[PDB]
Amino acid sequence: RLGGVCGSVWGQNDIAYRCRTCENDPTCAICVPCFQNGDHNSHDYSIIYTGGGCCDCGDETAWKPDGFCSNHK
Amino acid sequence: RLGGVCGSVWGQNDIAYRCRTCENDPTCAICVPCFQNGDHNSHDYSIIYTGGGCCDCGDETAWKPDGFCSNHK
Ligand SMILES: [Zn+2]
Ligand SMILES: [Zn+2]
Ligand SMILES: [Zn+2]
Ligand SMILES: [Zn+2]
Ligand SMILES: [Zn+2]
Ligand SMILES: [Zn+2]
Repeated sequence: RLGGVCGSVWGQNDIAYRCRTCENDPTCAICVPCFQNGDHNSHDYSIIYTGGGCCDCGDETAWKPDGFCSNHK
Repeated sequence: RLGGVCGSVWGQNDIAYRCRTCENDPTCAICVPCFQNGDHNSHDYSIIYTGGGCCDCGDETAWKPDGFCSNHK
């Protein structure tokens, strides 16, 4: 749609997605809804336990733009 | 062909198409190539300046499927 940066904050034991294909570095991660509203088919992704943090979807300095979801472009 | 969701991101002054017949709501839009590879003949469409955003072609939650292009079905 006509045009963000994902807020979402995780608590200590909240899950998220790591995507080794899209991440800017290994400490990056995106929340589950952003993972599911993007395209990671051939990608080397994994569910992780975050230990806390915030979703990088929409932040070109933390995540490759081709890995952004529908709502953060 | 045997079987997507359009990536395309617009910058601030990039043009796209609005189609009032196909849009899920007034903030939806599709890129020019997807507009031209679909069927909008009787439709109430307009060229717009996007202010940024991403193409909704292929996203049934942002665009009516009969307005999808050749490559996003
Ligand atoms: Zn997110
Ligand atoms: Zn997102
Ligand atoms: Zn990915
Ligand atoms: Zn498109
Ligand atoms: Zn399309
Ligand atoms: Zn249309």
